[PDB]
Amino acid sequence: LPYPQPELPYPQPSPEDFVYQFKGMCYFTNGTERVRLVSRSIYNREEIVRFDSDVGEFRAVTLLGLPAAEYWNSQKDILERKRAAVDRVCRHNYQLELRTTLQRRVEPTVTISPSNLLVCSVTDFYPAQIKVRWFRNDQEETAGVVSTPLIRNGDWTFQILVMLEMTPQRGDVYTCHVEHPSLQSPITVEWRALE
Amino acid sequence: EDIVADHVASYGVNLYQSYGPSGQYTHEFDGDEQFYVDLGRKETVWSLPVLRQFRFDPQFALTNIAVLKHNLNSLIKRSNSTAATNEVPEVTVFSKSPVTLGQPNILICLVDNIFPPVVNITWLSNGHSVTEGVSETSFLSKSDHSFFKISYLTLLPSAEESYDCKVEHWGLDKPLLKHWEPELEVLF
Amino acid sequence: QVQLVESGGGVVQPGRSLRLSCAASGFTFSSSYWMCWVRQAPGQGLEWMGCVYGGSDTTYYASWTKGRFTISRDNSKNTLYLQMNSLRAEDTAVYYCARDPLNYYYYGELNLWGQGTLVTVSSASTKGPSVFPLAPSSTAALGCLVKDYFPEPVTVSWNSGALTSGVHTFPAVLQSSGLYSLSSVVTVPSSSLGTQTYICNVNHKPSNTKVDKKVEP
Amino acid sequence: DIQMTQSPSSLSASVGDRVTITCQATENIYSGLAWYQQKPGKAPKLLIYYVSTLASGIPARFSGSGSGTDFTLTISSLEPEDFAVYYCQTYHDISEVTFGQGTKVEIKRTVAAPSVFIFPPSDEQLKSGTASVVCLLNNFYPREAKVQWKVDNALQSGNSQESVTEQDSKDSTYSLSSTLTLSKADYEKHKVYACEVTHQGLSSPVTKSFNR
Ligand SMILES: *[C@@H]1O[C@H](CO)[C@@H](O)[C@H](O)[C@H]1NC(C)=O
Ligand SMILES: *[C@@H]1O[C@H](CO)[C@@H](O)[C@H](O)[C@H]1NC(C)=O
Repeated sequence: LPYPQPELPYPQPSPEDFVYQFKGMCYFTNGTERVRLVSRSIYNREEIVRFDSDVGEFRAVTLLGLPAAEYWNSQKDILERKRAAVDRVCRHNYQLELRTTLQRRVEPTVTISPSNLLVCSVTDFYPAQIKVRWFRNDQEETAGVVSTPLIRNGDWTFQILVMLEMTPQRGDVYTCHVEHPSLQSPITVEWRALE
Repeated sequence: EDIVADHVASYGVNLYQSYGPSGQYTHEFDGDEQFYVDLGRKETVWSLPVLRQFRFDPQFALTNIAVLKHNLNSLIKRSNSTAATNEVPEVTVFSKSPVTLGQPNILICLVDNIFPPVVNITWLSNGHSVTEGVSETSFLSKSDHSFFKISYLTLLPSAEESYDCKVEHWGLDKPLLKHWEPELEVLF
Repeated sequence: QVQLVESGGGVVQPGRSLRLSCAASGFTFSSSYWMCWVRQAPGQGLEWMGCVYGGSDTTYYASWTKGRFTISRDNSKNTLYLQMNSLRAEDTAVYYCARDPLNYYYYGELNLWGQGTLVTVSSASTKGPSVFPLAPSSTAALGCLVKDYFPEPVTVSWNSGALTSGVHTFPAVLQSSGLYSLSSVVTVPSSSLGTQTYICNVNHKPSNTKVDKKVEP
Repeated sequence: DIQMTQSPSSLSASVGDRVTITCQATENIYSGLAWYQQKPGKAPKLLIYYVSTLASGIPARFSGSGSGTDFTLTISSLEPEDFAVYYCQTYHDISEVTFGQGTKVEIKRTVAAPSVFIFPPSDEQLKSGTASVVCLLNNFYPREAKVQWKVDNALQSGNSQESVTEQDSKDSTYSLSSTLTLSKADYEKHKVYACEVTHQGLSSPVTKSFNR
C-alpha cells in the first residue's frame, strides 16, 4: 500500500520540564542506492540510545541508554524488525517522495536593488540547489561580493540575497545571473546606474 | 559530526514533555515539515498540497506518543529527576520577498535554539496584538535536539506601520521584542 | 518457538466477574503489534473485543463492550489479561487472545493466537452425564446417550479407541434446564450383534466422571 | 463501527474448483483488509493481509483483490485441506476492528439416503422420572432433512431437540439426531411411538416406530 509509514519507538525497560524525543531518521545518497536509518531516543537534549542500520543493533550512547540497549538487543524479534525498517520505512517512503517532494520545482523571483551596495534578492525557490553570480559588463565579480546564508522560509521555499559593492560608472551594466534546477535557461537580470 | 547524504528525512519526529503534558508528531523531509498529526482531533494535517493525496493513520501518532509517555516517566526516575535546561532562543525577523509599498508581503519570524519546546510567538503592530494574518509552523527538529519555529504575518506595507515579534520563553528574564527593521539583518 | 498459552476459563455465575490469562512465550511484549482478545460463541463466527498496544497503555474496546471488559498486560509476568464484568448467557464463548499486527503489518506480519479457553455463563451446578443405552430392538446400528451434564465438553469413545469406523458423536445441545445432552452412534454389522461387546466410554473432565456402558439388545 | 458483510454464508465445491469468497465494507477501508482460515477445533490462521499480500508460507493458489468496499478471496484450484470457514477482517480503524460473518467451504459429493433408527427409552431412565426417545439418520447429503415425532399418531411440536455432525473426513456426509423428552407419567399414558423422516435421497418418506 502506498502511504507513508512510520519508524517506531520502543518501550524503555519558570516551570519544570522533562522532555523525551524519538527521531526515526533516514539518510539517502544516490537515491535508494545507499540508505541509512538512525533512530534516536533523546532525554531532554541528550541522546541516550540508538539504532543505526550501519551497526545493525541498539547501542547506548550514554549511561541512561544502557538499560534499553541491553533489553532491546535481548529481544530477537525487535532486532529483526529494526533491521528491516530501512526498507519498510526509509525505502518505502522514498518511493512516495520521488513522485511528490523530489519533483517540487519552484522557480525563483530574481530582483536587483540598491542598499554603493547592490542587492540581488533571489526569493521563493525549491529545491535548495542554487548558484548566484554577479557581473559588471560581462566581467565576473567575486572580490566585492557577500552572500547571505541560504534562508529557509518554512513554507517549502528558500531565499538568498547576494550583495555587490560597486564603483558606479556611466557606461556600466550590472547583471545578476541565477542558475536553478527548475529553470531551462539561467535567469539574467540587469541594473543600470542613473544619477 | 553530522552524517553526509543527498537527502535526510525524519519519518517520525516524536515529542512528548511533562509540561502540559503535550506531544507532537511530525514528518520532515530535507528540513521541511511534511505534515503534523493533531492529537486532540485524531487527524493528519498536511503542510504541502502534493502530499494531500496520501493517508497517515493518526493512530500511529497516538500510539507512539503513548510509548514516549512511558519512556519519559521511566527516564525521569532513572535520571534522578534531572530536568531540561532552559535555552535562550535566538530571534530573527525578515520578509518573504523584497519590500514594495503597494505590494503585499509576509513577515517571517524565526525563533531558533528553542528548548524546551514551549514558546509563545505573538505579533505587534505599533505596540498592539495582531490576530488576523497570523500563522506558524510546528516545532521543527535540530541535530542538537532543540527546535526552531517560524511565524508569519501577512500584511499590506506601510511607512508608518512598524512590526515587532514578541517571543516568550522560560530562558528569558523578560519577553523578547524583535523589531522588523529592513537594514540587512540577514546579510549582517 | 513462539506461542500464547491461555488459562482461567471455566464456569461463571450470571452477574459475576472473571479474569482470563494469556501468557506469552518465545517473545516479550513490545512495540509493532497489538495484543488483542477475540471471542467466538459455539457454532458462530469471530467477534473482536479489544486490543492493548504491545508497547504502551493504548487500549481500545469494541462499541458493544459498554465498559464491562478490561484489557491489561503485566510486563513483569509477560501476561495479557481479560477482566470480564457483569456476565450474561450472551457471553458464553471460546475466548482467544491474539498477537495481531493490525495497522503494523508493514513493520512485521507475525500473527499469533492462543489455543482458546471456554467460558460458560450459567448458575447451573457441576454434575456428570447419566449414560443410557441405545440398543437396537428386533446393516445395523447401536449407540450411547449422555444426558443432563454441566458444563461442556464430554469425550466419547467406542471399545476404548479400537472402534472408530462408523462412529458419529453428535454436537451437544443445551436443554431448557441449563444442562447438556448428546448421542454417539456406530454403524455395526448385523452378524456382529451378540458377537462383540460394544462399550461406550464417556468422560466428563469438569466433574471427573468416567462411565462405561455396554449393549444388551 | 465499519460493518463487514460476507458472501456467501456457506458454499459447496469439489477439488479443482475455482472458489471466490466476497467481503463488503460499509465504507472505504483503504487496504485495511485481512483474510483468515479457521478449521474445526483450531484458532484462525492468517492467509492474506493488506487486501492482497500473501502471508508467509501460504500457498500460491490463494489470492486477494478489491478496493474501497468490495473485496474477494480467490482459491484458484481447490485442495482437500481448503475445506474450512473463511473470514475477512478490517483493521482500517484499529479502535473498532470487525470480522465478516464467515463462509464455510464444503465438499460436493453425490446424494445419499439416510439410514433411520428409533431408540426406545431405557428402563433405567424411567426409574428416575423422565423418558427419552431418540431418532437417528445416518450418512446423508445434503443437510436438509425433516423429522417429526408422533405419540399415538398425534404430531409433536416443541418436543424435539435435533443435532448434526459435520461433513465426515471420510464420506463427507452428515447425521441428524432428533430427541423427544417427556415425563414417565405421560410416557406410560400412551403406546405407539413413531418417527417419520423426509429426505431428497429417498423416493418417498421413510418411517420407523416401536410399541410401548
Ligand atoms: C549511483 O547509482 C548507480 C546505479 O543506479 C550506481 O551504479 C553508482 O555507483 C552510483 N553513481 C554515483 C555517481 O555515485
Ligand atoms: C505563554 O502564554 C501563556 C498564556 O498567555 C502564559 O500563561 C505563559 O506563561 C506563557 N509562556 C511563557 C514561557 O512565558
